[PDB]
Amino acid sequence: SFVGLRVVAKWSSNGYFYSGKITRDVGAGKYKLLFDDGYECDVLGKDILLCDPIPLDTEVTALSEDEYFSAGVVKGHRKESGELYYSIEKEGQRKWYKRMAVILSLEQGNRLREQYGLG
Amino acid sequence: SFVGLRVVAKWSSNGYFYSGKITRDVGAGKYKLLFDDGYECDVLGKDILLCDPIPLDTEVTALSEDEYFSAGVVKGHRKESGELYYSIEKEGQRKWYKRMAVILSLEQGNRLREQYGLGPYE
Ligand SMILES: CCCC(=O)c1ccc(N2CCN(CC)CC2)c(F)c1
Ligand SMILES: CCCC(=O)c1ccc(N2CCN(CC)CC2)c(F)c1
Repeated sequence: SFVGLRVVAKWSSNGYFYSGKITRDVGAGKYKLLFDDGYECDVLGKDILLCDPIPLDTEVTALSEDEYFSAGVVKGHRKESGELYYSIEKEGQRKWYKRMAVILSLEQGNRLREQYGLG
Repeated sequence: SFVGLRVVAKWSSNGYFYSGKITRDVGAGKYKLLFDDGYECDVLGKDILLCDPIPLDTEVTALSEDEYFSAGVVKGHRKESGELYYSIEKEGQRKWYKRMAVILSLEQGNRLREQYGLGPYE
């Protein structure tokens, strides 16, 4: 099944896609998610990307203390104490971001559906 | 030490206060905060509430697929497998929320500063 797999899944409240894992196959195209931000809810399979890690050169939306969710490009990956960080380039400068600080806008997630969508 | 203590701290980027733990004294009256949502950053001690659990009868803000950042009042606490859940009352009805799903609006957190503030300058 898809239970236990890492995904980037749309939260329909605002349309962005967020990293997490599928915890249950509910049936009829519905899955239960545990997002990395701790949120738990059901998400439809058509809005789940089976994409992990987010690939190098993907356009993403990333949070830091100086940037409230602005666009950047993935230029690296690092695991430290089992946790994934992304190196994201914005206006020619790079910083490391925790997995939960890297999301996809609706347009950015849509770009990945054909290749990575469940479905 | 404050390292390891559970707190509820204002995040200046959007004004709400969120649950987490102090992980480091970074000096300058600031502490590193690992929020329960997984985010890490430095926060002024003056903006940290030493408040755990969030007390009964506190007005809070809850998030679920049925409650969109809605105001409610803490009417219960439950610990199961070491995890804390809150029972929040709104319009006479109560639902259980996990810890990350209960936050404080700017006003809701501001209310608690005098009583629960870390108080780095006392
Ligand atoms: C109005 C309160 C502050 C605010 O703007 C806000 C808080 C939490 C949010 N969530 C991220 C997605 N996650 C689910 C993956 C749930 C929590 C969010 F989208 C916005
Ligand atoms: C751009 C869409 C909005 C959104 O996805 C979002 C995600 C995480 C947020 N934060 C909540 C507080 N947390 C602890 C301080 C940091 C993360 C938030 F306020 C909003």
